[PDB]
Amino acid sequence: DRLDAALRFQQEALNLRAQRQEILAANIANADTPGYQARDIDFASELKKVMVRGREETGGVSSPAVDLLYRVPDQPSLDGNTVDMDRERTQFADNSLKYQMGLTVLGSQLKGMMNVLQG
Amino acid sequence: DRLDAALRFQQEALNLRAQRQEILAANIANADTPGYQARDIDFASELKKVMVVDLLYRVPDQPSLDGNTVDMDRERTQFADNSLKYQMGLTVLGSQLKGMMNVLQG
Amino acid sequence: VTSEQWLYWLHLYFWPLLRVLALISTAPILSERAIPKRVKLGLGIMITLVIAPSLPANDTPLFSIAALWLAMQQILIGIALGFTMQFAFAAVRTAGEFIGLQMGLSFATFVDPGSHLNMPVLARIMDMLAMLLFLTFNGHLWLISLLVDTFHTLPIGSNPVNSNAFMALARAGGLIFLNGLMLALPVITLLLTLNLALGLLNRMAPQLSIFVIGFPLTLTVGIMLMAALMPLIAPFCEHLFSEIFNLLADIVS
Amino acid sequence: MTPESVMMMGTEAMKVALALAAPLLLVALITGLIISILQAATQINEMTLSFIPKIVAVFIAIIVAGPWMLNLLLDYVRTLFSNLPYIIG
Amino acid sequence: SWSLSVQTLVFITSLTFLPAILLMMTSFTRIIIVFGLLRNALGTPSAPPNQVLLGLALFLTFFIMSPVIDKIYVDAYQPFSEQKISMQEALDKGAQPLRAFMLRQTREADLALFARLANSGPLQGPEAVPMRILLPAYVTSELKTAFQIGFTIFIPFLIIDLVIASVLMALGMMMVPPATIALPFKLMLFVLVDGWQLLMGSLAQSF
Amino acid sequence: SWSLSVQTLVFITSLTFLPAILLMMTSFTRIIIVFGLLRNALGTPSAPPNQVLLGLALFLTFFIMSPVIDKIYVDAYQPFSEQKISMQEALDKGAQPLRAFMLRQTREADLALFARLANSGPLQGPEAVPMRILLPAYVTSELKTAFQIGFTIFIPFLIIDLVIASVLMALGMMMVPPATIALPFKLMLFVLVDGWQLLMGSLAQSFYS
Amino acid sequence: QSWSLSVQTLVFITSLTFLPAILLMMTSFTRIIIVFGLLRNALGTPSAPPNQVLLGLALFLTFFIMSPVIDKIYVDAYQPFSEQKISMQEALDKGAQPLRAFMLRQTREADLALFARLANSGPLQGPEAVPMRILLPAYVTSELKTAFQIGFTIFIPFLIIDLVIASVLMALGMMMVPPATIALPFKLMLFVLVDGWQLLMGSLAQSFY
Amino acid sequence: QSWSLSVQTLVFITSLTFLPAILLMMTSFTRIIIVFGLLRNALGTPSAPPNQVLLGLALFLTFFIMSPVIDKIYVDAYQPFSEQKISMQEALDKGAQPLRAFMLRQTREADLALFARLANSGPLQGPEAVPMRILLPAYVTSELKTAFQIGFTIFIPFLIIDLVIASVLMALGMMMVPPATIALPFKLMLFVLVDGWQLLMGSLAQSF
Amino acid sequence: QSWSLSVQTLVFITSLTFLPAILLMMTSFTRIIIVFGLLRNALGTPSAPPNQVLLGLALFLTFFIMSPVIDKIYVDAYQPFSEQKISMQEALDKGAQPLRAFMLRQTREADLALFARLANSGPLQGPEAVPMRILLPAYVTSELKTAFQIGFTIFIPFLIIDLVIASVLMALGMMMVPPATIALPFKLMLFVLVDGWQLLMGSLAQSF
Amino acid sequence: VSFAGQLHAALDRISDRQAAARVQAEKFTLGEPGIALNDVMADMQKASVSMQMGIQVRNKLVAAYQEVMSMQV
Amino acid sequence: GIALNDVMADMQKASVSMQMGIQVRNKLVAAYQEVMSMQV
Amino acid sequence: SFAGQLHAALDRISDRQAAARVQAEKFTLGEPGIALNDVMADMQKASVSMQMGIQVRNKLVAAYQEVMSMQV
Amino acid sequence: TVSFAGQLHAALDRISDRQAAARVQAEKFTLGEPGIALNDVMADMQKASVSMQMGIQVRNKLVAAYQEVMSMQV
Amino acid sequence: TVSFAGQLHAALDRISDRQAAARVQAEKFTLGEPGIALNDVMADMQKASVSMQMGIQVRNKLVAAYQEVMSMQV
Amino acid sequence: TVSFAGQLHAALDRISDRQAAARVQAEKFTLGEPGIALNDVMADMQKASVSMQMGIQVRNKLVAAYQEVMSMQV
Repeated sequence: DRLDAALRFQQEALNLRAQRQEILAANIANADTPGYQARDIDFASELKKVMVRGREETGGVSSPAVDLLYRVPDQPSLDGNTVDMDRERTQFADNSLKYQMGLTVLGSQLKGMMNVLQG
Repeated sequence: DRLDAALRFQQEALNLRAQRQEILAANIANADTPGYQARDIDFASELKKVMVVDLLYRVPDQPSLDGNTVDMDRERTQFADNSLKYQMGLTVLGSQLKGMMNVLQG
Repeated sequence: VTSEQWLYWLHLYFWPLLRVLALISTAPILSERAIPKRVKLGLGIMITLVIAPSLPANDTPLFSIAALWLAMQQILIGIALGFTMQFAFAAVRTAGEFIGLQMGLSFATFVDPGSHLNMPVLARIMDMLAMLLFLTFNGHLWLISLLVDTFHTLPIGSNPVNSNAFMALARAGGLIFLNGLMLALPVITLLLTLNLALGLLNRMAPQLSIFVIGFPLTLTVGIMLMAALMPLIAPFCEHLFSEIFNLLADIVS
Repeated sequence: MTPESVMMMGTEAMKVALALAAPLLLVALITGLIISILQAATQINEMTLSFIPKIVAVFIAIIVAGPWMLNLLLDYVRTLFSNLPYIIG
Repeated sequence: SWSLSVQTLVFITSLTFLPAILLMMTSFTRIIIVFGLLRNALGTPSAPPNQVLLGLALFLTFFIMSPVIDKIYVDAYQPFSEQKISMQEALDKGAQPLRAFMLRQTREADLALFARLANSGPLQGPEAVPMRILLPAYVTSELKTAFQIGFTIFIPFLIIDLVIASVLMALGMMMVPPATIALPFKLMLFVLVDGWQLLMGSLAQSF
Repeated sequence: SWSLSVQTLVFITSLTFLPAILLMMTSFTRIIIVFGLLRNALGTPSAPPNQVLLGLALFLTFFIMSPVIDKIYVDAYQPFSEQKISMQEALDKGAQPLRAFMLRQTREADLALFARLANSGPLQGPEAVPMRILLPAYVTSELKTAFQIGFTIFIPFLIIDLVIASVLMALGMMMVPPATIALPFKLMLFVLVDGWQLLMGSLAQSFYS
Repeated sequence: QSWSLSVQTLVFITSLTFLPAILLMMTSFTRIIIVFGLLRNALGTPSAPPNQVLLGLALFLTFFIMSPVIDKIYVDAYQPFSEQKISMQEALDKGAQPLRAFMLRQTREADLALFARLANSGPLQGPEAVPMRILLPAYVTSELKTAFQIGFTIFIPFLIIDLVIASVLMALGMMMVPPATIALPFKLMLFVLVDGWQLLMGSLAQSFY
Repeated sequence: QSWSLSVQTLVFITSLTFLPAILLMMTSFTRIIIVFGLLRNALGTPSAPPNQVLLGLALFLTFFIMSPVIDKIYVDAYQPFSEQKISMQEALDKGAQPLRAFMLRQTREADLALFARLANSGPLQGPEAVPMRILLPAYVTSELKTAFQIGFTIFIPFLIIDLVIASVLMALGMMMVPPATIALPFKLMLFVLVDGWQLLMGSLAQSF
Repeated sequence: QSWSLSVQTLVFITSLTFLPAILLMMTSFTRIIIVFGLLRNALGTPSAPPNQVLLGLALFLTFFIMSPVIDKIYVDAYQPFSEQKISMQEALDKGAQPLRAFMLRQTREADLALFARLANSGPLQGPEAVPMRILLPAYVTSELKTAFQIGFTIFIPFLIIDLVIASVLMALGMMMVPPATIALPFKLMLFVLVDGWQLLMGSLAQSF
Repeated sequence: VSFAGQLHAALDRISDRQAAARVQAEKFTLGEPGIALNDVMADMQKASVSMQMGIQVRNKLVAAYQEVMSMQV
Repeated sequence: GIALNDVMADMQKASVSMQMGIQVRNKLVAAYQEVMSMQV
Repeated sequence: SFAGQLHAALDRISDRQAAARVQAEKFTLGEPGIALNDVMADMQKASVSMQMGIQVRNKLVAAYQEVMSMQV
Repeated sequence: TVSFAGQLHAALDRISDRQAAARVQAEKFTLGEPGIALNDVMADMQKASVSMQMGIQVRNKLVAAYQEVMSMQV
Repeated sequence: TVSFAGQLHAALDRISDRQAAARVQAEKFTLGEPGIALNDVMADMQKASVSMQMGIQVRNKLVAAYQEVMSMQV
Repeated sequence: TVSFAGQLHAALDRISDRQAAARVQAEKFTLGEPGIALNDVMADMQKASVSMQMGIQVRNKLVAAYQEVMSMQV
């Protein structure tokens, strides 16, 4: 209980990082599909929501209970998709580094605990 | 050895790709020899034979006057394809060896 | 897929392992230092592997004071079982040491109590004879079976506990003495008579007796007496084991 | 294996111990009794002169009967170790 | 509330001092010394094994601490779950029954000596005695109590030994050692009166 | 069959449990306990520097388990090495001779107890006993046999001390320690009656009987 | 001039290993436990209070005795260390002085002179200039001698009791009665009625002053 | 035919793990250490010389006793192997010979016969047919028996002193004294006036 | 010829590993430790001075006794090495000489002869050329013999005290009064009055 | 059904995935129609990830077993 | 299905909890053996 | 006294850990003014302090066990 | 009649002949002898490396098991 | 009269001096001092690390020797 | 006449000569002395490292074995 609660914030943040990267990869894959609005999630609000109330799924075809918001387009396009590649690749790299940061923090905490349980 | 049986297929494919690469480059080099026939091997049949070489003449497309049947475009495409497949075989064999290694490392 | 929920398996395999290993480290013959530690650990692990899947798994986290209370409960149960079993061998050792002390085997204790000079060799003889008898009567299998059975009576989950029950185990401390006398009452009595006889010899011409004629005679008489008395311990051995076992069954619940 | 066998081997063991210890103890007892009755006859009483001949007598006892004890005990141990794998349970 | 890893470190560190807690804080020393003296009384220093005496003292200690354990459970074990009180404050609240017990079992002279050994002048009240002054005083009081109980146990066995020796001397025997004769009579007296159960009852009454 | 990477992984992992196989499935356990008990008996708790006893026990176990190892090699290791039997079947084929040795020596009472503790159905013949029942039954039988052997071993070395103490007490030397006198005599006995050849042969017969 | 943080941490953790050595050879502990080791012999019960009880009681008594020295070390040396006004080298130099004075006041001059002569040291102007290599073993020697003096003096009343009881037993013709078992309860009486433990600890604490 | 250098390095560095086992089971270390432990037990004090001193002294004695065998191995195996004149396996086979002779010279016949019986050996023939896996346990058993034979007769003079002192003390009348307490200084006196250490080393060396 | 720096530090750490063996078998630690143990046994107090106290006392006494040898090693061997004047090999060779001389001063010629004859060493002219492998075991044996001599001699006054108290008790008829209980306080008094600790340490130092 | 059964199932699944990827790669190298290089490369990637997962599980499991066998009894 | 993120996190916890249980039991067993190795 | 100093040291170490954890938590939410290098440096400093505490505990426990194992 | 020493010798031989075969193939390819291909040289070298890693890991496991068995007390 | 405490103090002072010199040079280089080069800073830091590691290892060996000697039974 | 200390000294000296030779070769190459090739310099440096690591492993095994032999209870 105590150990589960202490490691729950970073674990949930890392899971939300994984889901956000899945969404960003879906946006990158559909970058040339005509009529596809780019989707993204508000990381902070959804992270607080998942902590107060546990993770939930729409079904389980299954998917998370996250709110898929639409990204504001930069410039218009005749085909009708709002996937701007610069934004997609910047968010992808930023999410990558933040996921690596979460892995580093969680691994440091778990070693910081094995060190104690080490006699 | 069991280690040979796992890596036999990729090693034989890599060696066959190298041999066919040499044959295609020989076809390119002898493009100007009058009376030279363009030779090639059937990769799949020879791979069966080695896993379980004979040179086959290429069917000419255009009739030249000096008897040379080497076509530039066909063999250039085949040469590029063989280079790509040699790289793919190297990648697959390296991945298998690296997996066998990380199984042991510890 | 590829779940392999680890916490469920850990909580299912941990507490039965704690109780089995707590019994192992204290139960006679299974707790003797001659066994390598890894053999004992493996026996506990295998017994838990056999038993645990049938039991209802607990879900209390290992990182809680409830886990500490559970561990204390398992340790208490195991050590109580092992010690209640050990009481019988304590009684046999007491009877043997007293027969040996009436032999005059270690006279230095009467003059220097606890002076690093004591050899209860008869106590050791009858202790190892009692261990052999316990091995013959398959008492250890019973111990393992009762360790398993105390679950149905007292499940892993934290349950409330009683009091005078502990006294019972402590009051079992009387048996070691009581039954001990029951093993020494015949032979010592005749030895007593022999000593009385020696007294009659000392009522004659003063000195010139005892410490010169009494010791060898009483030593030989004790030797042959209790050599003849050896066949007697086995019914008393079974009586002791039955007493310990049904006291355990009555009080553990 | 049977408890009868266990008690039989224990009894035989301790009778072997009795046979090993009986000559020395009996010799010491006889020497002590003889010295005591001589003291009573002569009206002499010191608790130390009975301790002197006892040591000499008991030490001579090993001279005379020592080989017999050593041969008996070795035979007992040899037979016990040889019959060990047939009384296993 | 401080860090979980620090809590784990402190908990495992405090687990090491468990023999110290058993000996210095509980009554285990008293029962163990009483058992040792009683064994010395009967004339047989190896009749019950040291292991058995230690385990019997452990069971007696567990029973006689059961009220204090219950008070700890009420004041510390339960509210730590409901989180009305927790952490070091709850630890101190749970340790409070141990003080009360150790104040009950400690003499005033030992506490006075250990206070004047620490220059603690303004120690006026009796429920605010620090642990540093309370612990060794409690141990010394336990030693004195155990020695007194051991002497009380010694009295009847000494009487029996003296009586046996006197009858041997009066009957004319001057060489027979009285210990050999008196040992079985000591045992038959100990068993017949059922010495063990009354001894444990008195120890429980002795608090 | 498994991929070669999986086979190598399984082989390397299974190489870890060798001490467990030696201790819980082999003759080593009742080949040691006897040595420890005998060392406790002679009064020299160090004497044969352990390592010496461990090496002797290892050689004895190797000499004793030879037919079982031979049967495993001829039935399981040889077909597996010749690519006739898969890796996941060589283990099953080789676990049978070891299981049979584990039975030839495992008592009944233990088998009945551990058949009852698992809530398993009736076992009309020994061919229905799984390894989950035979393992701890064999372990308990080996422990009991080792302790029986050691406890009948202990008797003469205590007999000698008894007679030594009695002889010392006959002459009134009540303040002479008997252990110091008895230790050279116990060593003399263990020298005379081929202390080790008889014990070695008795243990080896105790396995093959 | 200050040491680096890594070197300071290394030195601190290395010096943490010498805690039992410092406690035995520099504090009061050596005089206390030794006396206890003799007191349990005087009472006739080698078992006595358990070993751990006596060790912990000695530890608490030692802490109470060295409370002034510990306070002086905390004030003069460690407080500037925590408040950053001193280095580790200067703290080590300054904090030892009160402990050196405490060791010197209980050090016999003869032992100190012996260890000087044995180290071939030059003329020491005054107590303040005595090296620690000379003060440590001399303090340990004087500590042992003082502990033996206290123990022998303690051995007196129990000897009185044993002699009186033996004389009473022999004057009545009860020659065959071992007086140790009879006199043990009276030794316990003497230790109980006079409050032996509290008196002894008070005497030890006053002796160190 | 020769092994590759990588294989040679692997085998060489793996074989160093059996160095304590070789020293204990195969050399003279076992007998000397057992005799030394028995002598402390016989001195009346169980730990007078620390285990470290006895272990180092036994190591030096073992080296001095085995120096001729080491020289023979160096001449036969180490030197021609290091000069790259023989292979590793053949060097090991050649170097096993003097050690085999040393082990045989101190091996009881009954031990070898028993361990050949347990190893199914049938027509053995020349003393030069005993395999290493049969010779080694027989050598260990013979060494244990010989060490016990030496120890139980090392015990004799101290038992003589103990019995003489106890008999004199009790016959004189003082039967309440502990004889061992008075006897220990006399055991030390006997050990130092005989030159017990020097003579014991001489006897242990001559035993081979 | 000078070892490279990495080899030098490898040698230094490997030599630091062997420190307890050097302390026990090359210095005066062993003799002092044996005498202290025998003295503790002689007073009838088997555990009065804790082992750590006696070990620390023996270590300090050994340091004081070996201070001249350490000073000679520093001045002659270590100081030039620390100033890069000489290499590690020659520094070690120069540092061996004072320690050997000290060990030769405290060895017995008979033990040296025994170990020389056992090791089949050729005739050695004078004490100048004696190998360390020969000198070390001989020095250890001589130290053991000397320590036993000192302990046996020390055992005498306590034996006198025990005998006189036992005789005084026996002449009074007190047949069942053990003399150890009366002798222990008087042993403590005797050792205190003669200033036993400092006198014995001074005697041990003077014998070196 | 049991822990050993679950481990055997995991090993069989991982080996089956690796063999499927290898067989598809050999089929592509053979020249048979319909097999795309994209699928071959992605399946090899997935097989490598699964192998690494199995290796990590084995490493931990061995570490836990070593920890338990160090437990004092 | 369950992803590596959850599998690895629960795997690590379980390892941590098992190590904690082992260490606490070792402390308890050491304390018990120290108590029983006493001398009364 | 000594227990007070130990309590103060433990409190300082736990305050280190709590500050590092809170800073990392705030940075995870995207709060401005907290930089990654500061977070990593604080995490490493907290780890170093905790390791120092563990080592001190180990030395103290070993010293206590060695002291309590003496033969009076 | 199985032999563990014989089995270890056979395994060490297998590794050593694999390494020697790869080395000789590299020898001939460096010397310029026709018929030897560079990819075959590299593949054989990597196979020898894998075999030696096999041997090293088995050595580690065997040494650890032996040390843990021999560190036990009877 | 050579004392071991003096030698240990000298070694600790040398390690501390090397570490302090490396730290000071790195601090000066960070502050933009002209006459200091990066390669020298890194090499000095590595040398200080090597010296401190040597000190740690010597301390470990000394502590092991002391704990072995003080664990005797005299 | 075989002395193990002599063989240890010989091996240690041989390692030292290899290291010194590699160091001097690198020294000379840096000073631009004609006749020295970079590939041979690196090869000899790696051989020196291999020899030193072999010495380290041998020392580790010997020290471990000595500590296991020297800690037995006699």
